[PDB]
Amino acid sequence: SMQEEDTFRELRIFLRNVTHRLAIDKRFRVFTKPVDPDEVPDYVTVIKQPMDLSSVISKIDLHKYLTVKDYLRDIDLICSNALEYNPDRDPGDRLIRHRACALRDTAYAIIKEELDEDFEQLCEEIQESR
Ligand SMILES: C[C@@H](CNC(=O)c1ccc2c(c1)NC(=O)CCS2)N1CCOCC1
Ligand SMILES: C[C@@H](CNC(=O)c1ccc2c(c1)NC(=O)CCS2)N1CCOCC1
Repeated sequence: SMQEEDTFRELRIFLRNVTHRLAIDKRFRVFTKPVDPDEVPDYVTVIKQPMDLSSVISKIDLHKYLTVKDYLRDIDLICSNALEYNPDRDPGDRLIRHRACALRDTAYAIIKEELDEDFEQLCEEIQESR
């Protein structure tokens, strides 16, 4: 319905705003764009589903997220990709893992404080009805 489309539009506005705040945080610069295969040629064979904050914006605009739960699956994917690709004790790996966990924790904290739980419940019930 039209009222439901208004709900999903508000969801998209909210998600663009959260995503922008993550993307401008200097800690998360490494997550802002797709990984370049020239810099790390082994990435596409290890990481089966690359994800990054620019791709998240593209998916918002393609209406791929109908709930914040589905949005957070892609944030979690950015983080789990980083943990999987950087598992070693080396400081370069440990820095990226720390940033990845900070990205996840920051996204979840913004949503816990700013997402109304009845709004999310409404999105989930619309999604379930289709
Ligand atoms: C400028 C682009 C492209 N850079 C890379 O994809 C990249 C991936 C892994 C490493 C490095 C660069 N750096 C190294 O020193 C080699 C070992 S780790 N970035 C992509 C992610 O977000 C935006 C910026
Ligand atoms: C080895 C680098 C630290 N690592 C990165 O800068 C980096 C950049 C982009 C990505 C990644 C790492 N890897 C990921 O998995 C996230 C998505 S791409 N150092 C930087 C300072 O000087 C020395 C070397």
